[PDB]
Amino acid sequence: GLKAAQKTLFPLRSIDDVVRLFAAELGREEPDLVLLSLVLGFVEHFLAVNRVIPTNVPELTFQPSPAPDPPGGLTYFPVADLSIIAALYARFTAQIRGAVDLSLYPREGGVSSRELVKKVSDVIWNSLSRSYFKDRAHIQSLFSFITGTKLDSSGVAFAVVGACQALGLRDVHLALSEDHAWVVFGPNGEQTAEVTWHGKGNEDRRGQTVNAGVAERSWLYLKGSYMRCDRKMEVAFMVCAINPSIDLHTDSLELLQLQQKLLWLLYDLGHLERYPMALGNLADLEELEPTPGRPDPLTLYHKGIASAKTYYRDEHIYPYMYLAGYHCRNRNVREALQAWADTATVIQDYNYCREDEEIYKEFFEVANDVIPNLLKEAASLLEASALQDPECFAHLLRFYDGICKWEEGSPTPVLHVGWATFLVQSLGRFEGQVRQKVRIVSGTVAGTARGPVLTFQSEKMKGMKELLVATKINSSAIKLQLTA
Amino acid sequence: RLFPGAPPTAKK
Repeated sequence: GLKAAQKTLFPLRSIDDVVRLFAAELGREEPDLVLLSLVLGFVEHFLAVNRVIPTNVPELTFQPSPAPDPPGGLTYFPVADLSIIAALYARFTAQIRGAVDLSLYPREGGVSSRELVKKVSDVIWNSLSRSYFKDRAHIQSLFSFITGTKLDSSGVAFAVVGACQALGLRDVHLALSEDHAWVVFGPNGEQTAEVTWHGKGNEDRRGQTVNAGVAERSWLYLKGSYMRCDRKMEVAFMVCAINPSIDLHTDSLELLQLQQKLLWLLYDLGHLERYPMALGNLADLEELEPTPGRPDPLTLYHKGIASAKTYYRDEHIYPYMYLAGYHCRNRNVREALQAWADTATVIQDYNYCREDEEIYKEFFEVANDVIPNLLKEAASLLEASALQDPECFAHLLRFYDGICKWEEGSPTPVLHVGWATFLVQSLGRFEGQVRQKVRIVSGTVAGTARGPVLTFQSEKMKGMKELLVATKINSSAIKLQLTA
Repeated sequence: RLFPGAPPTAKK
């Protein structure tokens, strides 16, 4: 069951009570992923999923507390009894140990066999409802798995890792790219296995190694530069997986505070160190309700970016989109365009393919909708500035440069006539005066001995560096140049 | 966007 050192922290009657359980558990050698998820799923349940308080359950109670700001009010918190949580912990533990016989598998000196890993995978896989939409909120925790039998894509891989911990396996860890999750194991942890589906269509890639996706240079596996989690990072994941969202437009104030505090907790113990996405997540949270005494969002986005550069060969994309998004919100045109340019710079070394849909859509919305709506806006301030800055126009070409370089060597075409119309319209938003102060040099002298400058890496963009910097924009020719 | 820690879509 639960060790007595865990039990004494119960019951939790507030957010602060929960943070304590998390600090306590993070100081152990083997943080209890199962215990922690169950608490998170339990508290998310009554704060996001069923905010209506039950009236005929003598077991479940709620804790009254002083309202946050002027509005209201008494905020009620779902008190997590020990008996409730212990029963859930117990049922999960039973399920697994029941279904698998560690006798049929000899652990070779702290080494879990691959047949063992597939087995634990199946146990989870075969345990989940056939009947549900996998694309909704509040089905990430083990609370969800044990209660309703529903788990979203990434949640399955977390479930498989928590289940291995329940069996005392300690070499099976969570592998984590930016839009997919799987498992790493073996001695020194260079064995991998798919354990969940990905995307809209459920193509089960499970049982397979990951080598194929690393090889195809797809953004899903990050050229082999994905995160290999330790127990402490798996706790950070959980905290990120917290979903404060009640409605499409409404969010739970306590679930936001909880995720915020838990992220700070992690930050301080140096656990966000290697987790760019957690850093940006935390940054976004700070922008909404800054806690006094702490660093700026902008600081944090850069830590995230720093982390990506140090630990993952600057091969990640979200840390920039986090930043870009920030500026795009505070209407900082130049910093937006720069950060988007940096994003494309990272993507240029990838190939595009079917399963990279999540990121394709992001470049598409940025290129076709978010940049145009943002230029058009500034087209109206100087009419009563950035539309008069060659750095921004250069930031923009660097953007379409990275995207053209993406398309290169890729199975499916990235560009089509739909991208062209808005490239044409975005350029046109700049004065010939301005477009011309930018010089597209090839590189004068390679190496070193003892307006602004821009150099293209893609054939398309350099093939037409003349039409871009012209005075009439040849709409028709620029369009023919983006296809091949 | 459901992947934990993923950033908000830049659009609307």
